[PDB]
Amino acid sequence: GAMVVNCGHVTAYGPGLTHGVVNKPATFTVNTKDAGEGGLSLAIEGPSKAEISCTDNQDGTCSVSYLPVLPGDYSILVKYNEQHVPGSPFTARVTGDD
Repeated sequence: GAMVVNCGHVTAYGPGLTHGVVNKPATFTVNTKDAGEGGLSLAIEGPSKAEISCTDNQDGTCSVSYLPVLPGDYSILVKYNEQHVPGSPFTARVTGDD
C-alpha cells in the first residue's frame, strides 16, 4: 500500500465514485497535480444517464458534477490520455427518496 506523501500524477476521489442521491447533484474531485492543467475525461453508465458537468475553480481540480435521475449502480469510466485510469472502473450506488 501507498502513503499520502507518494500519490500519483492524476487522481480521482470522493463519495460520488461509490454512492449517490437520486434527483440531487452527485459530485466527486479529480486532481491533475503533475499530469497538467486538465485534459482527462469521463463517461458514466447505469440503468439511466447523466449530464457530466465540471468546474475550473482556482484550486487546481477538475471538479466533476453529474445528476442521477433514477436509482442504480452508476459505473464511472475514468480515462487519462485515451485509456483508463489505474483504479477504473468505479461504481456509484445511487439510493432513492421517491
